[PDB]
Amino acid sequence: YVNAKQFHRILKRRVARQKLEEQLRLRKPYLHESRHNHAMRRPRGPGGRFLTA
Amino acid sequence: GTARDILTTYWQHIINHLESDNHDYKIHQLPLARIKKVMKADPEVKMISAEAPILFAKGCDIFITELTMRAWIHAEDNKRRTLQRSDIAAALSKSDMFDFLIDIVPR
Amino acid sequence: MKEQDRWLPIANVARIMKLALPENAKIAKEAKECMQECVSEFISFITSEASEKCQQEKRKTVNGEDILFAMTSLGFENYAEALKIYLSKYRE
DNA sequence: AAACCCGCCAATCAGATGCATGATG
DNA sequence: TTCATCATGCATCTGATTGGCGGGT
Ligand SMILES: O=S([O-])[O-]
Repeated sequence: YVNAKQFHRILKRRVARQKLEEQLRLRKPYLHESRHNHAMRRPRGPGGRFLTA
Repeated sequence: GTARDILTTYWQHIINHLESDNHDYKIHQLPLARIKKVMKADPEVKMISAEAPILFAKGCDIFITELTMRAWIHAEDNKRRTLQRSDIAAALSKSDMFDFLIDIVPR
Repeated sequence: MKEQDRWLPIANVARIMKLALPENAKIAKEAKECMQECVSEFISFITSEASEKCQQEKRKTVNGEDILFAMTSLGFENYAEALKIYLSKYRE
């Protein structure tokens, strides 16, 4: 059981994704160091909600 | 108006909204620049038409919505009101249209 | 080409999911991530099919009808035919 | 019981959008 | 030659990213 319409394109994508892992060789808790810091630094209510300056 | 009943009429409503409601071809739920970056991630892809990410913007909106509603049905059957990853995994296995996601969502 | 260029932003995906569910519903973070990965592959999967057809026909631009043709070829006929109506409106 | 974990909040700044230019067919 | 439409670079400014807590799961 494989979708005959998608079979060839699935294996084309599997090889393509394998190249891209090899190339991008190097998910994270956060994406950006600057925004992570912003959120940690920011003032919060007692509930842990962010608020205005 | 049960979960299975709104999924049954899903494409009827999609086509009604396409035929009636006046669209905004700039404003989307998904940003066009990121859709284009995903397309450009493929080395074989060279140039992309302005129309292509616009079609994907609406296509992906329909896709996320359809799969979310399919996954929600599995959540209701286990009497949970929190949508899990296993609910999406269960939804993919119910239609061979999702066979392309076999490597993305294993088992 | 950044490594996050492969995926759509999780907040935009999570908002569409939220609209598709009843008001009281909750969504797990893994479900948001899973959906982000699925919809991103949806784009890559279809675009790859359209891309290879453009190569064989010696065309550089992946255009609108190439995406619809690919969607039909790969068994997304509901998406192909619905977005064909949507396209004729945009062009109108 | 008792782990587990997702919605709530809004400011910064990564990046999305829109326009001018030159290339391309 | 002209037209339609692409990538690219740049200016403008906008909304995605972000985490501690509590109570629902
Ligand atoms: O069986 S799947 O790998 O096409």
